[PDB]
Amino acid sequence: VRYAATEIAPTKSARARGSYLRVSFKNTRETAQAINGWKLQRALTFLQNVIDKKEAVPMRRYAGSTGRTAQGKQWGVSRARWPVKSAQFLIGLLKNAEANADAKGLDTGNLIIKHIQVNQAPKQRRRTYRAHGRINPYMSNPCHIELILTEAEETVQKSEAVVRDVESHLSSRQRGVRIRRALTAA
Amino acid sequence: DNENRDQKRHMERKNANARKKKKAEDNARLRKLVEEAQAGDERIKRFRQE
Amino acid sequence: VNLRTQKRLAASVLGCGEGKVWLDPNEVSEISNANSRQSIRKLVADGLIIKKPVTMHSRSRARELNLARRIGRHRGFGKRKGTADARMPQQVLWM
Amino acid sequence: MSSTQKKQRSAIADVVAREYTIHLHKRLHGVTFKKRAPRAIKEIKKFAQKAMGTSDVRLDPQLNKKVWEQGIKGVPFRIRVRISRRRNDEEGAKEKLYSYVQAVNVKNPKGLLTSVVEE
RNA sequence: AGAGACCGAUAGCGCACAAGUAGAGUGAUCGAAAGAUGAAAAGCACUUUGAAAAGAGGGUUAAAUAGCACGUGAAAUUGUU
RNA sequence: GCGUGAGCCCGGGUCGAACGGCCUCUAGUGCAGAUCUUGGUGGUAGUAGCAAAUACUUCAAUGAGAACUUGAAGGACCGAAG
Ligand SMILES: [Mg+2]
Ligand SMILES: [Mg+2]
Ligand SMILES: [Mg+2]
Ligand SMILES: [Mg+2]
Ligand SMILES: [Mg+2]
Ligand SMILES: [Mg+2]
Ligand SMILES: [Mg+2]
Ligand SMILES: [Mg+2]
Ligand SMILES: [Mg+2]
Ligand SMILES: [Mg+2]
Ligand SMILES: [Mg+2]
Ligand SMILES: [Mg+2]
Ligand SMILES: [Mg+2]
Ligand SMILES: [Mg+2]
Ligand SMILES: [Mg+2]
Ligand SMILES: [Mg+2]
Ligand SMILES: [Mg+2]
Ligand SMILES: [Mg+2]
Ligand SMILES: [Mg+2]
Ligand SMILES: [Mg+2]
Ligand SMILES: [Mg+2]
Ligand SMILES: [Mg+2]
Ligand SMILES: [Mg+2]
Ligand SMILES: [Mg+2]
Ligand SMILES: [Mg+2]
Ligand SMILES: [Mg+2]
Ligand SMILES: [Mg+2]
Ligand SMILES: [Mg+2]
Ligand SMILES: [Mg+2]
Ligand SMILES: [Mg+2]
Ligand SMILES: [Mg+2]
Ligand SMILES: [Mg+2]
Repeated sequence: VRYAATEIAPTKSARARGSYLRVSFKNTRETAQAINGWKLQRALTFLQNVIDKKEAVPMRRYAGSTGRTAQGKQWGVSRARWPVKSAQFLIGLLKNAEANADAKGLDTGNLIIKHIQVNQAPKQRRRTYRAHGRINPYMSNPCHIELILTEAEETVQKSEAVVRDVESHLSSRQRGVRIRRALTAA
Repeated sequence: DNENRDQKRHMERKNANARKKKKAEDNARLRKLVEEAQAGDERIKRFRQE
Repeated sequence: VNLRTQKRLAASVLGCGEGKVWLDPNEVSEISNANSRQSIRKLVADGLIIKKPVTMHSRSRARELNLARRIGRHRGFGKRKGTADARMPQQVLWM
Repeated sequence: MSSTQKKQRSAIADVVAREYTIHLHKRLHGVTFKKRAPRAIKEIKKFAQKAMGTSDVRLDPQLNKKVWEQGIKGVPFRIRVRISRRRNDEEGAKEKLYSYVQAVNVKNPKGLLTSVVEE
C-alpha cells in the first residue's frame, strides 16, 4: 500500500507487512527495536534463541517495575524479558520477506534490516466485574508490523567539498598581501 | 486444471503424511540392515577384546 | 479420533457405567467408525469391547470379629459408648 | 582435533546400556508432600540427561508403576534402573539420539555397583 | 396542494437509515446510536510465500494519496528517520 | 509581506466543485473556566492482580501448534442429610 520510508526503490529491495496482529504492543516494540540494523541470519538465530530462553531482549522504555536478570548485562541494562509470542509472530514476517527476496532474485547472502516499524491498532472490547455492582473495561492493544530489507555496500572513501571550496569575494588589501607573500615565498 | 492453489494443498496434506510415514519406514529398514551387518561382522569382536 | 459417543453407547448396551467399559487401544481407528449400537453389539460379540469386573470388598474381618465377639473377646469396659439401657433396655428384658 | 574421531568411535559405540542406582531419598529431602512423586520423575529425567548427554529421555510405564506404587508421599529411598541409548530414526529431529529408561526388578537395591550390560 | 431573508446529520420532530425499532423495569412507563467508494463494480484474472488469515508481484480506473474498516481526514495521543 | 492590535495578503504540499471584494438590510453572530453537555485520548502501567472447595503422572493417536483433546495403565475425591 504505502510504506513509511518511501526512499527505497522497490526493484532493489524487499518489503513486507502485517496488520491487526493480536500481540502486545509494548513488548513487540522492544523486540523490533532490539533487532534493527542486524544481519538477517544473526537476527533470525538470536530471535529464535530468545524463544529458547538463552538470551534476553533489553527493555528500555516500557520497563516500569520489572524484574532483573543477569543476561541483560551484555546490553549494559539490568532489566530484560522473553517475549516468546512476539518472537513467534516476527518469524512469520522475516520468513515471508526472505521468500519475497528469493522470488525477486536478490542475493540472499548479505541482507540488512534496513527499516522496521511497529504501530498501534484499534482496540477490542471486553468487560470486567469489580465489586459493589460496578463494571470496568478490559481492553487489548493490537499492532501493525512492517519492514524493508535492502542491500549492503558501505564503501565511501572520497569527497570533493574541500577541493570545491574557493575564494571569490576578496578585499583589495588582502589580495595585495596574498600577492606579496606569493612573490616573497616563490 | 485445479480450482486454484487451495485444492492442490488439500490433496498435498494426505500426500505429505503418507510420504513422511513411508520415508520413516524406509529409514527403519535401512538401519535394520545396517544393524544386522554390525551384529554379524566378526572384526569388531576381535577388535574389542584386544 | 473422538470416542466419547462410543463409551456412552457401550454403557447403554451393556447396562453399566462408562467407568467399566474397556476398549483396546490398538484399533481405535476402526472402532471409531461404529456410530450405532447394532455395530456396538457386533463389536462386543467380536471381543473388542468388554466389561470390567467389580472392585474387591470382602467381609472376612467383619465376620471373624463377629465370631470373636460370640465368645466374649472385645466387650470390655473400654469398648462401649452407650448406656446399659441403650444397649439392652429393661422394658424388653421384662417383656 | 580428535573430538570428531571420538564421535566416530561413538558411532559404533552409541548403542549401549548400563545399570544405575538412583538415591532418591537424598534428592527428595524437604519437598512438599503433595509434590514428591511428580518431582521424582523430573529428577530421574535430569539424572538420565546428565548421565548420557542426550537431552531427550523417554520413561517406561513400568518405571512409572514402580515410582507411583506407594502414592505420592511414598517414594523408595533407592531405585535400580537400566539406561539404554538408542538412535532416533525420525528425520525431522533436532538431535539424533535419545535415551529410553526402564525399571530393573530386584528384591533390594543394596550392595550393587554400576555395570555395563552386555548381550 | 402551494410556498420561506427557517435548520443543514451533536442542528432540524425522539426518528433524513428494517424508530416509537433495539434495549431496561413485575408493572404504570422510560427510550437511543447509526447519511456520503466510483460516471459505470469495471468490487483485483493469474503467479508465488505461507497451517490459515494474510503478504509480494501482476491487473481495472483520470486517481486504489478512492479497496466494501471505502469522498475530504484537523487536534489530543503514538512509531521511525 | 502589511497593521500598535483583533486580523488581512502571498509561496510550497494535499485535495476535487463551487466561491469572493465594495455600500445598505437582518440575526440562533466571536469562549479556557460554570465539580458545564456529548464524543475521543493520556500518565499511573505491562502495574494491582488471575491464591476457598486435598492432585496429579507415563505411553500412544489426531494436529502447523497439546498441562486443561482422545485411548490405555497408575494415584485420588464425592463416601448414600453424595
Ligand atoms: Mg517508575
Ligand atoms: Mg518499586
Ligand atoms: Mg510488585
Ligand atoms: Mg471481580
Ligand atoms: Mg450484583
Ligand atoms: Mg488502556
Ligand atoms: Mg436404641
Ligand atoms: Mg422404666
Ligand atoms: Mg524445611
Ligand atoms: Mg437527531
Ligand atoms: Mg456523527
Ligand atoms: Mg434525536
Ligand atoms: Mg463518512
Ligand atoms: Mg495485492
Ligand atoms: Mg487468499
Ligand atoms: Mg484525486
Ligand atoms: Mg479521496
Ligand atoms: Mg479509520
Ligand atoms: Mg477517507
Ligand atoms: Mg498530532
Ligand atoms: Mg464529485
Ligand atoms: Mg448563542
Ligand atoms: Mg472548548
Ligand atoms: Mg473567563
Ligand atoms: Mg467526559
Ligand atoms: Mg504482578
Ligand atoms: Mg487474591
Ligand atoms: Mg484449591
Ligand atoms: Mg502428527
Ligand atoms: Mg488440572
Ligand atoms: Mg474418602
Ligand atoms: Mg431422608
